[PDB]
Amino acid sequence: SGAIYVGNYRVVNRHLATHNDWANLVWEDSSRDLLVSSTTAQGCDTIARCDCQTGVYYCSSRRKHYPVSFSKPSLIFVEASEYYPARYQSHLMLAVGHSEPGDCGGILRCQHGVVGIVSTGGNGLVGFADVRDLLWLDEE
Ligand SMILES: CNC(=O)c1cnc(C)s1
Ligand SMILES: [Zn+2]
Repeated sequence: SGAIYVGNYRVVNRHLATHNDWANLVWEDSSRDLLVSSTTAQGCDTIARCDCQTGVYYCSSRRKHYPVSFSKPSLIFVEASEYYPARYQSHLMLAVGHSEPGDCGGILRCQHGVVGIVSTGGNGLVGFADVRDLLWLDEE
């Protein structure tokens, strides 16, 4: 589990979105495994705007932050997990690292701020849904 809290927005894995998230929907994309909802209090995270390929991600299934190199966002075939089938997912970044289903929501961060959240994994590759293209998260 986990979210990004940027201004009055809440960024979560679409598959982990709550009823309240869907009842306060700003934007959602199944292909990206992303859903954004409204908040009342302002959030403490800042979004990276950058093409960084190095950063650090939180891995709840290890209680550890790991430094990783990661691929630029792209359309990758993801095998089946507990929450999705063997399908394709867009705006995905992969690193070599440990990931389990409950690690989804863990932040990936670079020197510029939050890059993305754990979304996919399999055979020692953790996948992150990118948010750095969501400029609209910075305004209104
Ligand atoms: C977010 N990571 C995962 O849910 C997975 C890692 N390995 C799998 C077979 S599913
Ligand atoms: Zn960066």
